[PDB]
Amino acid sequence: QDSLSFGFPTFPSDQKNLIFQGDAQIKNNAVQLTKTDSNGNPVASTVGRILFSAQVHLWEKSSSRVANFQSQFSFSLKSPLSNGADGIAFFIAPPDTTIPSGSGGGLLGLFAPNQVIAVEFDTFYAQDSNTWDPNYPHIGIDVNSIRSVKTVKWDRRDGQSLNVLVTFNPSTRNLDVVATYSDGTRYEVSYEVDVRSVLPEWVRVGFSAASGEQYQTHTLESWSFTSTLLYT
Amino acid sequence: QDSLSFGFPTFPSDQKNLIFQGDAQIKNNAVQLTKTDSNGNPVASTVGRILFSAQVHLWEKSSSRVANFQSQFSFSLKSPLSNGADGIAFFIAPPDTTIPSGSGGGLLGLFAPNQVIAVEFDTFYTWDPNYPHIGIDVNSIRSVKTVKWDRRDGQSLNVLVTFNPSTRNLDVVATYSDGTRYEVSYEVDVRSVLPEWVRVGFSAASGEQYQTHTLESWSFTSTLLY
Repeated sequence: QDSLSFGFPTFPSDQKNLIFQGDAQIKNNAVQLTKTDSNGNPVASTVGRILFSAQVHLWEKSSSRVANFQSQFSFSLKSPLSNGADGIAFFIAPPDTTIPSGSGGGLLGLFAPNQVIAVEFDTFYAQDSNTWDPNYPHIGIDVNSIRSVKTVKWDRRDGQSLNVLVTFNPSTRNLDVVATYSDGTRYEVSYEVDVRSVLPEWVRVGFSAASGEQYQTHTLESWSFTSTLLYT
Repeated sequence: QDSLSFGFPTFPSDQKNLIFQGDAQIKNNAVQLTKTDSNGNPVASTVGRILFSAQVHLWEKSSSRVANFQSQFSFSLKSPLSNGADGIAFFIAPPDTTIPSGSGGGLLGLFAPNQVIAVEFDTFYTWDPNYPHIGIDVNSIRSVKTVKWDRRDGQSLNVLVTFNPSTRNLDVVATYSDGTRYEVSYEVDVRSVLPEWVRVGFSAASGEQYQTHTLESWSFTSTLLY
């Protein structure tokens, strides 16, 4: 299909179109990307991801078309600890994508110790950070093997839902990210990216999260997506 | 998802989200449900179907909701014979649905010699056997309602099938390019015949009499409503 749209206001336990990888599973009408115990509390050393089952036609060389797409979602991070980790990311990758071996902790279940475009919301500490202040969480745009090619300072709020809208306009090639907390606190980050230079024509979209020794829940509460091929 | 929509203006050969069953395959940027030879001519004794890969949440008991959905598509039938057969149908069925054994010919690859709702366009000989007809099927009851239809070799028929959960009315409107129109509607509580989650698609077949069943385009939308 040239166009595909879907919306999950919530995530009831009886899902059919989500591909669960790692520890990801549905609990309390939401997707718990990382493992939680019987009390709903996060546990260490866990990685999980979800992908929508239907493949998305991101671009088509034969018709010189590229898709205009938008992904809207909300998540919340909760941790009994003071420094929850490591983060959650929205990503776009080849259809057969699976959790790389050893991609735990700061690797978010997306990178090995590749073809991908992702937007990560990190809360982990990386002393050697080269594109963001390591002393504070950050939102970063990833392109292929370059993580956080563009970033913006962000604030972690335990138990608070962050509403995010990620949009891509093939005419300008701008990948825009706008995230807001319920009080209106806003974070913005944008970057120019020709999707044809980093991803195959057909891809799958979804989310990934992980926790190493430091942990927190990565609860995906809602998600809507739309894509349409446009000449170009 | 509560809502799901997809659109196929055409069907290029690089399909990823279609479940092909039987002889169904892509040719000339369209889905040839029934088998064609090297010259593109239809052949006898063939059955084929396609289903979209993503499942549709048609209704949900817990929230007392039923989906409002629409299915728009265009197809054309061509045959060297003057009595092309047997027909093409749009259908809704359980996700694991497969071609029933012995469902060729007039069975359209949908019925065995039962959870399903279909709209069939029959051209072979509850209706006037003298001419083709469009029929609505509910479970094991075929043609619970029908309307006389005219087959036109090589001409595209544009169809819109809609379901309104408030009235439980399943509406069908088909038109040829000259404006000729056919319509048929029937009340059906989808909860009484189908499971909560289903797959949607098309099916077609030809027995000794044959014709192409070319699905040219298809768009679909569904949203659960209170």
